[PDB]
Amino acid sequence: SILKIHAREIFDSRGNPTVEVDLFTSKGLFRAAVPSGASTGIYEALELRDNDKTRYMGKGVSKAVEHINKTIAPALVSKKLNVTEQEKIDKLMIEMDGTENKSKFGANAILGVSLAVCKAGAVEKGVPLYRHIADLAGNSEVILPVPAFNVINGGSHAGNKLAMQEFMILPVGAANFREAMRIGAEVYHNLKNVIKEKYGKDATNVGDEGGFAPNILENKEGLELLKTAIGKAGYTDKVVIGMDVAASEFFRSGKYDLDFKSPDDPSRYISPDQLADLYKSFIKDYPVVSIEDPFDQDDWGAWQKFTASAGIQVVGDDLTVTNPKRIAKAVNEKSCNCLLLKVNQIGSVTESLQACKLAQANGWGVMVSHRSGETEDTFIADLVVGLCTGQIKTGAPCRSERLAKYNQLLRIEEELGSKAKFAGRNFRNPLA
Amino acid sequence: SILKIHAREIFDSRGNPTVEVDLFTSKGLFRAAVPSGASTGIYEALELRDNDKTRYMGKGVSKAVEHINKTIAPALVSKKLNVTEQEKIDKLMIEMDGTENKSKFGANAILGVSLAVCKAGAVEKGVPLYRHIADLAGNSEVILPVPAFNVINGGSHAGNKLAMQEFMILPVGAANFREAMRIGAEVYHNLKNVIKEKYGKDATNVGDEGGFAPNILENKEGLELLKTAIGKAGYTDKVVIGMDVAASEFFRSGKYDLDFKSPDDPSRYISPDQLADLYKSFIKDYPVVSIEDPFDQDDWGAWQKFTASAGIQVVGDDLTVTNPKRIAKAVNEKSCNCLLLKVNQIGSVTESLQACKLAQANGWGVMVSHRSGETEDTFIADLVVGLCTGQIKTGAPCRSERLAKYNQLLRIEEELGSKAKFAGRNFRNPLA
Ligand SMILES: [Mg+2]
Ligand SMILES: [Mg+2]
Ligand SMILES: [Mg+2]
Ligand SMILES: [Mg+2]
Repeated sequence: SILKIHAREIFDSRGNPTVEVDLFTSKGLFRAAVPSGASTGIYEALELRDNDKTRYMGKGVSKAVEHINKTIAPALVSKKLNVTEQEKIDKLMIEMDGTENKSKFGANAILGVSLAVCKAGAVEKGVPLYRHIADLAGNSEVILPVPAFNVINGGSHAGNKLAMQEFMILPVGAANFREAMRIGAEVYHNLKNVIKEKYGKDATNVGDEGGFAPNILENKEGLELLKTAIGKAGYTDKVVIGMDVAASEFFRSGKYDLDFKSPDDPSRYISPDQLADLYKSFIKDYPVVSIEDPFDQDDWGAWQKFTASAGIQVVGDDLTVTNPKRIAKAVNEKSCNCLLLKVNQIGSVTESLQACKLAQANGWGVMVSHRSGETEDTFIADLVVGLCTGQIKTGAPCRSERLAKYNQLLRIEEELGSKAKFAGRNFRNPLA
Repeated sequence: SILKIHAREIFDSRGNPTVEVDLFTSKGLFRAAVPSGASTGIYEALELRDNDKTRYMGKGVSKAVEHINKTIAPALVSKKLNVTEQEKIDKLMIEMDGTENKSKFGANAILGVSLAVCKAGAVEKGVPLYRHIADLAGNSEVILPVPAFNVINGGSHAGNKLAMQEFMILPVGAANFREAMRIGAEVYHNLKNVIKEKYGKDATNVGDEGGFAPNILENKEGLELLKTAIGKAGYTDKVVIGMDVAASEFFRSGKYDLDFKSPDDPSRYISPDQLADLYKSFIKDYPVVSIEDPFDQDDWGAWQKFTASAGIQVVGDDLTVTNPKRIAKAVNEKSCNCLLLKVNQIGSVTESLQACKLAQANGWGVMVSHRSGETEDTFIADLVVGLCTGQIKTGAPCRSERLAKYNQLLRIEEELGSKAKFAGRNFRNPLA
């Protein structure tokens, strides 16, 4: 039923080239774009870049776009495969590439087509995208997730000293998704005043994901700022905190550098035990219920040890790279208890759904996520609703590559009407 | 032909509520959202806010949304008007409001419907949106504009002392629009390095429009940084500079405060002649070919005098507020020679086309513009192409509420194919 496929190079939220794909069926035009991370784990599927230093400093994706236009498209159009057959189409592309990490076509090439196919399939079935995703995942129910707003940005997403990547607020106590958005927005604007009053205007600019970028070095101060803003907005009893440390970014041959954005000096590196002690104090002093990538993507011993004594949600991101094989190892070792789901870390809609079901079958929570490099595409909004994970992180309530997702979730809630369910306090596992 | 209209509150790029409208015809659903400025001139049509300080700091727009749902929608649905009749529909709404500045419904309520009607009209005719706009404007030819990227932010859009609002680069020398995008992005990325090297990473976070927000005070330094980035990127031959002073933001009882973000002190204020000479020095030392709002919105004397002696494009923004009545006075006094076109400053597509035509008929250039508070809506991309103005400013190539428009422009150029035209160095008057 695929009449035509055409790919093109567009710009992501950081001004870098990325892949966009147009797919046509008798039902019309279906478009999707591909996100790109900044703190990408070594095990992520290959994001194929041109590496032509004269063009976009080597970041062009004309090669990936060409693999689609010259190879994937003609093949998919010939096979006359129906758009509702996501798995068959994804497997075909995976077989055509033939590599473990999608290094021939590029995961960005295959995902772009994979996403466009998924949207087309939904329309073909005459049902909303989230309902289509739900059918593909075998879910009867659908639910609105608690949003996790990254309101203070650090690490590789901002020009400050702050080593840890993301400081998030989750309105688990909200009555529904629209109130969750209200809480998120009001806390964010109050936080702007709190930071301005304490650090000045120069501290109120934003990072890649829309969070403020005060030039502080202390991660604890970031948490204190959140606590103050939450209090000022009056939602202390409805908001908990989440963090993405992105520890692989400051891993230094066994130790960790919490001041990695300053000229290198080994005298300040700390051990994973010392790093864990810091997390323990955070959990003690603030309502931190979730920590993502607390250690390096392959520092397996530290992960197991911390999760065993933590009491909270521990999210694997670079550890698991939305990859069934890495996830399975993590489940067996009890490395963590939550999967960060990033479709472009594995490269296809089908594999992403398999990663999600694998995590869930093992009792893990799943948090759907954007990449620091986003586009106006809103696929993940329907994805998290259809997969019923109950949690999604897709930015601070600032910069439209983030609001496009939150806005779409508002539209999904409205469409669901009075029967719309919201994860709320059951965000870790809206099932049970 | 309008079957249903339903409005809702969504979020803009700053995380503030704004209006979104869904409009249905037998051809389907058409959706549009409304932008919101920060440095808004006093003569702009009313952007209606709820002013309930307990909700979104007083910035909700539920009243505007209600004006559409309980008043405008049923009126339009009853009249059974054809969506291609833009002028009749806009006029009906203007008449229903009955006020000079659309303060009964709010310009945001009227514009939301106006835009959605326009999008439905194009599909009704089975023609691309820019073509429909071309038709409504009475244009046969269509052309890609030169993009003006606000790559360094100041004034009310950034956290720094920098008083002047926007520092833009225009790749007038590009071969086509896509190369214009490539040049814009490459210079932007080179600039991040130039700033980082001189002021450190903390100076590379971004303001509301995606431009870097360095901690500097001197506007000349802003220009100097752009020049360095342009040279470093190797495009000194293809890039010129534009500025948006937004002088109305620092107008102080007759004089001007170039440090208005620091604690007040009249002793630092300068006179309009001093400000005019400062611009002239800028025009002398840098490739500045365009300056927007060099003086206060009602400092008519200074405008006329400067426009007559500067030798460059002088853009009226808060001076004209996309208002034919203000524009008429400006043409008669030769207050400026270019119109900044902001649909939300007047409130309807029709008045916007009228304002554009009035300016163009008088030899004025016209630069289509976004607002500092944007959404994922891409209407102005088709608008500038359909109006053949030859120039558009819709942000730095950072933050998707900006790239959504640029990406759409890339899709239009692609769709136009071999017969695509680009204003290039003739941006001020693309159709000779
Ligand atoms: Mg990461
Ligand atoms: Mg991460
Ligand atoms: Mg302004
Ligand atoms: Mg302006």
